[PDB]
Amino acid sequence: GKCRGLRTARKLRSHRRDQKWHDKQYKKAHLGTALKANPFGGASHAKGIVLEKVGVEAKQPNSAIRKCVRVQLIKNGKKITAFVPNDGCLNFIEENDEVLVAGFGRKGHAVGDIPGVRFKVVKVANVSLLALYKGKKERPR
Amino acid sequence: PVARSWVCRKTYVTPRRPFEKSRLDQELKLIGEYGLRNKREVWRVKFTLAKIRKAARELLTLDEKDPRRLFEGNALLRRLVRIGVLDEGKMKLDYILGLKIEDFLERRLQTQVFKLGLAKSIHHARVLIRQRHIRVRKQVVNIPSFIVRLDSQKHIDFSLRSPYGGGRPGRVKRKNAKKGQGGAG
Amino acid sequence: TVTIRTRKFMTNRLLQRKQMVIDVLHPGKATVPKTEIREKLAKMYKTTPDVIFVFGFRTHFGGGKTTGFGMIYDSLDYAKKNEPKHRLARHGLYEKKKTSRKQRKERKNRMKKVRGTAKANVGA
Amino acid sequence: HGSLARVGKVRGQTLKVAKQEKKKKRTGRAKRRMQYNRRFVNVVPTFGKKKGPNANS
RNA sequence: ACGGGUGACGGGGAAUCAGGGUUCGAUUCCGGAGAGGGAGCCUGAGAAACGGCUACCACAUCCAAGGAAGGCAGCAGGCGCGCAAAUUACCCACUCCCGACCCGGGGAGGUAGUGACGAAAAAUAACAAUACAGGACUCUUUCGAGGCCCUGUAAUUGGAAUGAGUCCACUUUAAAUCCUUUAACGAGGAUCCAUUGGAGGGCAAGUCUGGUGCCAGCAGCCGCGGUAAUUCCAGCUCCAAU
Ligand SMILES: [Mg+2]
Ligand SMILES: [Mg+2]
Ligand SMILES: [Mg+2]
Ligand SMILES: [Mg+2]
Ligand SMILES: [Mg+2]
Ligand SMILES: [Mg+2]
Ligand SMILES: [Mg+2]
Ligand SMILES: [Mg+2]
Ligand SMILES: [Mg+2]
Ligand SMILES: [Mg+2]
Ligand SMILES: [Mg+2]
Ligand SMILES: [Mg+2]
Ligand SMILES: [Mg+2]
Ligand SMILES: [Mg+2]
Ligand SMILES: [Mg+2]
Ligand SMILES: [Mg+2]
Ligand SMILES: [Mg+2]
Repeated sequence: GKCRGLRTARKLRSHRRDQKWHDKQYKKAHLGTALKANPFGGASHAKGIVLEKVGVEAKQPNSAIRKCVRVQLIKNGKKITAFVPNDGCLNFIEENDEVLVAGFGRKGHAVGDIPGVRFKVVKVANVSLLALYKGKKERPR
Repeated sequence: PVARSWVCRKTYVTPRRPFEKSRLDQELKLIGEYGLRNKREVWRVKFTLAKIRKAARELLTLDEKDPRRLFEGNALLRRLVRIGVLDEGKMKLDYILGLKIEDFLERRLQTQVFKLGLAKSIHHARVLIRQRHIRVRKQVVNIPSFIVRLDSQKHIDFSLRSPYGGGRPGRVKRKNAKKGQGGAG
Repeated sequence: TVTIRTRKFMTNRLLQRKQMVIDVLHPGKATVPKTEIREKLAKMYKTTPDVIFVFGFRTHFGGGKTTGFGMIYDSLDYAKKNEPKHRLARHGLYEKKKTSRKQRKERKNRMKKVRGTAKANVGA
Repeated sequence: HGSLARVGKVRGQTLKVAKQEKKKKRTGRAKRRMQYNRRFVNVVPTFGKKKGPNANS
């Protein structure tokens, strides 16, 4: 604070309120357009339909073909790309199937090797991909 | 509108640093020296001690001769003496801040059963309390974290309905004694 | 081995009662039936054991003691008059009907649709 | 390029080692007691630094 | 100011917190508002009432096609919606409410069923004797012994225990259930089998082994994978919470 006087509470409050909007973590949270462009809309998870099983090339130095999924969400109709995490788990996901998709952890930010993907798959056809990976539950058919 | 209470309170806290060796090395020491079941039973006592130290700090900022300080500090010192973590020779508000977790962990019924010669080890003491062997003033108790008062420590005894006290022998002994003499007749 | 003590004894000239807390000392035994508690209280207070209504028994952990409530009456007519129906039915001197709440409400809402003396002709 | 037909290659072609049957692990206060006895009772100090719990050199 | 927006019912309060603060408050208490959306009224002390009426709008039920009957943001329940939420149960015994009333009614309320939202307590072993490895001790230059004396773990032997569970009875209770009391059974690999995540750093914890070979995949960030991977996939072991 630079003005200090006894009647400067209005100036301090109005200046602090106006300088909140230059904060990135405040402006994203308190303007609506971030939530509108958010494919989840404030939701932690979303159910979608698998449109395609796609292969996204990784970035620089780390060279791999990440196995992602082109999903169309149900609450919005909006098409995203989610990441099928572990080894061999794209076999347990079929085209035209309903998955549960969460974020990956950096709150709408591309993570690690992968261009642009900010979503991952936790369940497929109401059985979790972790259980299908560990062999606890089989894929119903 | 239902006639329920909903008043609950978490009785412990997790430490801010999850993997500090200088903390883990001293919690495992207390667990081993007092036969505790996990780290949460260390943290519950640390939690309780933090409340006693905090309330003593808020009483110590106020000046003397003010009846809130006099009344609440007197009540806190009386219950600390009544538990037995603070001796009667140091009934002053500044000596509360000298308390440690081991003084409270030595007032557990698991510790007192092991100290009073009723048990061999501190884990012997816990399984004896859990197996309904020990009563405190005619009340059979199976909580090892039962905080034993100074006056109530004199009446820690084995329960009447226990083979270690004056009771009927248990199921393994009576199964052997019936199986052998039922084969013998 | 079974001993009974009374606590907070208080006569009641309002419902014609004597109300007390029953302390049932039964070490080594299962908790004592209410009829036995009535007759052991009856010998204690010199009263016939058909006017004594005991209830609310909880036995403490460890099992050397049990606390309940008891209410003894000046006469059996007053014991019939100002007593709960469920305690009278536990004594057996009262029988309530078997009738449900669901079907009784449905019969009430079925006699709501008719007027005059057809309300008795709705049933059966 | 960008072949998606090579999913799970390493998990599929790795050699299956069956898990070996081993002894039961004691739990709770027993596990805390043996972890107290393994670190504060029987072990003796080492020249220079100490030794790691899983060091197999 | 006015206007617009509000993932705004408000408050008692909730979370986090050194001191300030920041965030939440649909939600059991108080006050407001509304009963599909608006509108209008009767009766009554009190209503612009909706488990009252009257329209119109939208939706929807029966029909001899003339007509009639609506209103679960009550309790259950169903569809739909979604990441996301329980039984078409029992009772007026409690709390209190209403009535002409000591007597009747109350999905208000209470009681159970589902219930890892979440909170409190707390099992998954404990102990002897044999080994065996230690320290401590008399002695010994050491190499060593012995046991006065302990501690540790050994798929070594061994009796003593106890709870989960099965189950009489009693209590509990409107009637029950459950807890508690207590008979009878009920443990040794006490198989009556504790998981979830990790093990390069951050960050506690293998440079063990095998396969793979910038592929598969790991990786919150830095980074690992290029034929000798502390980082993948598995085995063994260890660590953290339980
Ligand atoms: Mg990067
Ligand atoms: Mg709103
Ligand atoms: Mg509110
Ligand atoms: Mg809302
Ligand atoms: Mg209204
Ligand atoms: Mg509606
Ligand atoms: Mg209206
Ligand atoms: Mg209605
Ligand atoms: Mg109404
Ligand atoms: Mg839910
Ligand atoms: Mg009632
Ligand atoms: Mg209700
Ligand atoms: Mg188990
Ligand atoms: Mg590994
Ligand atoms: Mg690390
Ligand atoms: Mg380390
Ligand atoms: Mg790593």
